Amino acid sequence: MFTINAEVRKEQGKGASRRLRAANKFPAIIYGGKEAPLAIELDHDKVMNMQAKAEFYSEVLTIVVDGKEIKVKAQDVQRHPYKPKLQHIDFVRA
Amino acid sequence: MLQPKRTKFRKMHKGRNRGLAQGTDVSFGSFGLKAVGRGRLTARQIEAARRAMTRAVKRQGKIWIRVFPDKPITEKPLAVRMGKGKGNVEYWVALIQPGKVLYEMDGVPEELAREAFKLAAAKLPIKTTFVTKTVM
Amino acid sequence: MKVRASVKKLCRNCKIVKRDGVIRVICSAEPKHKQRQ
Amino acid sequence: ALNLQDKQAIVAEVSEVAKGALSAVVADSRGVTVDKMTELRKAGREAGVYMRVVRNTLLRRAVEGTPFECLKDAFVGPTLIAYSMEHPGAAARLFKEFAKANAKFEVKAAAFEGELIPASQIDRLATLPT
RNA sequence: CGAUGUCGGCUCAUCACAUCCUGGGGCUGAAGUAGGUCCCAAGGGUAUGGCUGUUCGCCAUUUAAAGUGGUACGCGAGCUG
RNA sequence: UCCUCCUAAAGAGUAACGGAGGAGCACGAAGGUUGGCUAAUCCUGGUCGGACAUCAGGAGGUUAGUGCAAUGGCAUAAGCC
RNA sequence: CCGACUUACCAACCCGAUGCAAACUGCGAAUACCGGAGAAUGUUAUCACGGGAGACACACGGCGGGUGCUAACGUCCGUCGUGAAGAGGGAAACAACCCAGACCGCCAGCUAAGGUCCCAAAGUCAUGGUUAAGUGGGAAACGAUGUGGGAAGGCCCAGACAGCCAGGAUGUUGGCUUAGAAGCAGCCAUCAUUUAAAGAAAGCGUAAUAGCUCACUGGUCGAGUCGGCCUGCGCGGAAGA
Ligand SMILES: [Mg+2]
Ligand SMILES: [Mg+2]
Ligand SMILES: [Mg+2]
Ligand SMILES: [Mg+2]
Ligand SMILES: [Mg+2]
Ligand SMILES: [Mg+2]
Ligand SMILES: [Mg+2]
Ligand SMILES: [Mg+2]
Ligand SMILES: [Mg+2]
Ligand SMILES: [Mg+2]
Ligand SMILES: [Mg+2]
Ligand SMILES: [Mg+2]
Ligand SMILES: [Mg+2]
Ligand SMILES: [Mg+2]
Ligand SMILES: [Mg+2]
Ligand SMILES: [Mg+2]
Ligand SMILES: [Mg+2]
Ligand SMILES: [Mg+2]
Ligand SMILES: [Mg+2]
Ligand SMILES: [Mg+2]
Ligand SMILES: [Mg+2]
Ligand SMILES: [Mg+2]
Ligand SMILES: [Mg+2]
Ligand SMILES: [Mg+2]
Ligand SMILES: [Mg+2]
Ligand SMILES: [Mg+2]
Ligand SMILES: [Mg+2]
Ligand SMILES: [Mg+2]
Ligand SMILES: [Mg+2]
Ligand SMILES: [Mg+2]
Ligand SMILES: [Mg+2]
Ligand SMILES: [Mg+2]
Ligand SMILES: [Mg+2]
Ligand SMILES: [Mg+2]
Ligand SMILES: [Mg+2]
Ligand SMILES: [Mg+2]
Ligand SMILES: [Mg+2]
Ligand SMILES: [Mg+2]
Ligand SMILES: [Mg+2]
Ligand SMILES: [Mg+2]
Ligand SMILES: [Mg+2]
Ligand SMILES: [Mg+2]
Ligand SMILES: [Zn+2]
Repeated sequence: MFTINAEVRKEQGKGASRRLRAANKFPAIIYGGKEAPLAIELDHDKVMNMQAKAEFYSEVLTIVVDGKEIKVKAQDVQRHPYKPKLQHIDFVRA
Repeated sequence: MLQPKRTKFRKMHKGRNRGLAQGTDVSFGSFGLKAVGRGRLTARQIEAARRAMTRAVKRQGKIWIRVFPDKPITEKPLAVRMGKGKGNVEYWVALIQPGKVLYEMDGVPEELAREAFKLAAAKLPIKTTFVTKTVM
Repeated sequence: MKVRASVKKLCRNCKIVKRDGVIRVICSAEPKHKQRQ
Repeated sequence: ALNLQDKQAIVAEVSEVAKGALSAVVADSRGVTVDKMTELRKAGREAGVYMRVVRNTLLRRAVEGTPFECLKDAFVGPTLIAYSMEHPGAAARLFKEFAKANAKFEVKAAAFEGELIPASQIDRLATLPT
């Protein structure tokens, strides 16, 4: 099972996202079901070395936020135009 | 030499080349060549690159050209003054922005596709890179 | 000794070296492959 | 290839000691394929392919299969060495063929020190069940 | 533009190297002489005549070689028209 | 000389020997009012009749039409009797 | 007549996916513009009339564009700033670039741009790394075991990686073009022993093999090793009077 550790976005916006991307991180959103959407921060290298597997977009993901387990699945992703990097990932709670 | 068969108007303005691209991900074949720089591609550079990659792969497999020259670049004659109207259309140019994929290829080994696209990059003016298709 | 800008390896017996800040290419079995930047 | 294959060939060598017997040394520092068709054609003269010269005397390879079978052969480990197990005919003539073959144009043969049946040493022996 | 005088030619030169020769070297499909290509190197030298007002260019005959260009397409308070 | 779009940077306006087109008319009905109606195209079937005249249906929904060049509008129709 | 077919070709409508448009919008900002109310501030800074002019040759820089070569200290439009009509400090010199708007005098002090080794006034200031090219102190496509890093990956103390040694295997004059293609020329076919392995050879070498080799394959050997990636800074390319 692909396990990831995440943070919580205290500040949003273009500036916050660019700071996260320059600090070897990137924002992501988790939504679905009936609960409130959650804005998380993820490490860049630890997810770039994981998404290269085809199982990453088919299997389940176990995300750890505030010391609890959340079962999500990859739903959408935005990639850098001309670089092998990531900018945002949308997960569905499932 | 790619060229539209008809157009509403013969001469267009210059405009700009600001912003990123839309066709970033490979959607037709398996491997692709993606621009990193920003410039212009004529109807001759693309033809030369296509011929080079065709010779590299020995006409095997299938290739796709996702760009097309639709901007009628014009040039005035030599030794003429300024004004007196607009020049005559000479060649066609496709605007290229970073992230745009120029060529795609399928049914070819990756180790041969890399050199087939390197040959095309060596003739194209802008800098490019080799990419592969990915699952969403 | 062909002097150009792009220097690389042509055969398997070529060794790229740097002497006095200048890049040189020498092959142990083909004098034609001797290149200089 | 990794652990699975090294260990595989080794354990395969161990199974050949479970039903093996007399053995001998051989070290062709300058061998020829021509001699391949002498001792191994001799293998064909005995029965078949089963006989393994398995020249792989790395102290952590062939000697690695030693602690489970015939630990006295551990001292045979050093230098180039190829163990020669048997199966048909207990104490067969495969042993003497190394000594005779070495004198039969083969440069060298690990000084024909032999292996283990009486737990002994370099000894030319015609004293085999014939 | 209440004037910076203009093409060519004669005399007079000077600087540069992407060098014509001389100098040194690498490769050669360089057996040798004679060659082809490339690198360094400006110290020196780098033609006389017929045609044309001509630079350029054609031809004759030499030369180790008969260089490329800049100097207000060098130089008329130096000459020529 | 006058009219339509872009350049004209989401109020108006805004130039070039800029890029694309038009006008120097017409109508006593092509005006007003009242009353009524909605096509272009395609498919199927039918005599001359053919890809396309006329006639029946069906799909389609302004992709037609505006007296004229273009733009903005027109179903309560500004379109058609 | 009617046609039965496939076929080195092209392709309408529709459907699925990918793009482009100043004269294309089923979408649609930020700015800007009109009007109203409200607190604060601005020497009424607003408007109307009358007297008097001057001017209608602008340039540069930023942003938004057309024509040019997405050339010009080039030309044509919108906005702002400066010069014109603005002195002073800075960019070595410099009308338009940055800071900043000179009532006058003072041998008083505080700052901005910009700087603190000398010319020339101020840190040879402290901690932390980078550079070895005078990069700094002119430039590209492209090329390179230049180094300073980050994240991974392969192989690896049953021995990796180099070296250091043995062998790299029966035909096969190959199915062949046969001049000869012998393991290395175009078809091919690519078995099969022996194996510890080895393509019925990857190359030089050839008439072609041999040969010399390459994967290999054993033996030796005693800790890493190999290649991609993401980058900081640096080198070549780099020729003028
Ligand atoms: Mg911002
Ligand atoms: Mg624009
Ligand atoms: Mg030297
Ligand atoms: Mg004058
Ligand atoms: Mg005067
Ligand atoms: Mg005069
Ligand atoms: Mg030189
Ligand atoms: Mg000198
Ligand atoms: Mg001297
Ligand atoms: Mg005469
Ligand atoms: Mg002159
Ligand atoms: Mg004169
Ligand atoms: Mg004078
Ligand atoms: Mg005269
Ligand atoms: Mg407007
Ligand atoms: Mg406006
Ligand atoms: Mg009417
Ligand atoms: Mg009515
Ligand atoms: Mg009909
Ligand atoms: Mg109309
Ligand atoms: Mg009416
Ligand atoms: Mg538009
Ligand atoms: Mg207001
Ligand atoms: Mg005027
Ligand atoms: Mg004026
Ligand atoms: Mg003006
Ligand atoms: Mg101007
Ligand atoms: Mg501009
Ligand atoms: Mg300009
Ligand atoms: Mg200036
Ligand atoms: Mg002017
Ligand atoms: Mg004035
Ligand atoms: Mg000033
Ligand atoms: Mg002012
Ligand atoms: Mg000043
Ligand atoms: Mg300056
Ligand atoms: Mg000064
Ligand atoms: Mg002070
Ligand atoms: Mg300061
Ligand atoms: Mg001082
Ligand atoms: Mg110090
Ligand atoms: Mg450089
Ligand atoms: Zn070589």
